[PDB]
Amino acid sequence: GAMNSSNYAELFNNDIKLFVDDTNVYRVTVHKTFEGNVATKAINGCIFTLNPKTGHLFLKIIHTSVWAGQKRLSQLAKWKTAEEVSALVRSLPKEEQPKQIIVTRKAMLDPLEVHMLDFPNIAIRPTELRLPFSAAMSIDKLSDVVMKATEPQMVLFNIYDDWLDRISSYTAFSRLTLLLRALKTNEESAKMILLSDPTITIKSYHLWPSFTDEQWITIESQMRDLILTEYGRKYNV
Amino acid sequence: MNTVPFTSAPIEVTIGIDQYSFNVKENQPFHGIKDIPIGHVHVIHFQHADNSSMRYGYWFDCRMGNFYIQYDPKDGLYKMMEERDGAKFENIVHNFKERQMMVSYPKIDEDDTWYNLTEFVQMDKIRKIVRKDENQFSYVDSSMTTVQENELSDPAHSLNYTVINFKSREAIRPGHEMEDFLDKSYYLNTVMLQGIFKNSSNYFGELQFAFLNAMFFGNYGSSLQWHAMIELICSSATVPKHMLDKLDEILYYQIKTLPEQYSDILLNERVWNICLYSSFQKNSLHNTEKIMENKYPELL
Ligand SMILES: Cc1ccc(OC[C@H](O)CN)c(C)c1
Repeated sequence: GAMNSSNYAELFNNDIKLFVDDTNVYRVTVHKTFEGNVATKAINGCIFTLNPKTGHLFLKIIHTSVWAGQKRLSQLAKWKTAEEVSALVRSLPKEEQPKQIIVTRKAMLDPLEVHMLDFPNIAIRPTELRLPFSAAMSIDKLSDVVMKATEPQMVLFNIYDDWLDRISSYTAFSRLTLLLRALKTNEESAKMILLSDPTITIKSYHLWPSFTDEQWITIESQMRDLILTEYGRKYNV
Repeated sequence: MNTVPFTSAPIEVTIGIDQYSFNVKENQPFHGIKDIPIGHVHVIHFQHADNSSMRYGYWFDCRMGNFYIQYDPKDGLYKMMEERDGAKFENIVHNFKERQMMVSYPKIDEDDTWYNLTEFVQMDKIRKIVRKDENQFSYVDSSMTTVQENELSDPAHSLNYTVINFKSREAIRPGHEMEDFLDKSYYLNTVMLQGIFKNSSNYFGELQFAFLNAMFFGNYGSSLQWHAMIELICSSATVPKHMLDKLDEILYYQIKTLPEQYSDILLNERVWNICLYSSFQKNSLHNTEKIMENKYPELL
């Protein structure tokens, strides 16, 4: 069924699974026409496909050329996402194919189900959780590679960096979702927190700074404070 | 004008014949229905007074045999049987009419309701959906499940309707995923009409038969099947123009005939609101849309 708080540890068991987020597939800049109407111009997007156990990220970059001459782009975006996910599964060796795919928005269920008819033993699941994956484009290196792309392109990342050398997947996912929830609620401040100390750097082969265990505690605390605050500033509490 | 005689009526029962019903008392002197119109299939059906559980009945065509009803006190139901001896049958029927022990099929002149509900229903096709080849008539009841149902348990007592599944490979061409899911014309016109049913009349006949089994027996799998076949047409952008106009007529009479007090269970809100207000064919069902609004504006 649906993934929720009750069955949250299934994510870190040994059955391969992927989250699919489509929030950033179709992106625009609504603007004004010389005639005073409004027109959109698309920019490059991405599918966020993530193995929550291993941190492997399959970042499919959606180039603006995909949309040319197409109608009803918000609906196409969902079928284009489902086509790309099924192509990814097909490209993987059988022993690497997921046993479940969890979509972060329920409107992806039918598109993905239809594109995956050839894989009847892969379960397509919604979730009740409000995961903050839309904020993946606030990670500078991911945003950079999407915006520089001149053609369709798949880029592979580990979104946990080397954290799994020291912490479990469960803890790694919790750090990721906290970091992403903070960037989604107040990107400016979240980035100020992560980069304030010029002595903490991001390795060329990583996405996040090189924090000690103690420094990660301090960072996580600061991210929590920001999320509650903005919850205050947003709700006046 | 043909006749279905009854040996007797030992238990109290509501008897139905097409869209009509009447009550017979326990051991009332009752020996059948005469003046049944030739040229149509018919259905004669039963609901016991003592146990409204199980509506059941028999589809038949009087041109294919002499049929009569006889209660079975072992199996506990009114059974249809064929009489092979022609002069035995005429003589039995003739005696029962002389004694005026038979009720008359009240075919009011002006009325074409039955014709319009069974226009495309053939006995030959009924008997492929309901497999029991030693008989010329077909038994159906409330509880019989469909082939598609048994996939999701006795195959002999099943309803072999054509399986329709909008999220299946039969329905969805590789590389046309989105196209074929949002516009089902491929599945309707190529897979089903050209491939399986061969023509629209056979398609309409199964649609009509599914609805009648849903209405008369409360057969849930038949209602599923009726709705599926409507949705496949309403969700195809390309349908032959003659099929669209006929469909409006077909549905109109089904909605007209439905008991008002049964609409809560026999009509699927989603299918009808999609067909009437959102689908490709939302503008091609004027008569059906009019009667659904005068009569069931609540569901909508
Ligand atoms: C063959 C047949 C059809 C209808 C009949 O009367 C229906 C009447 O309204 C009582 N409900 C009878 C008695 C026979």
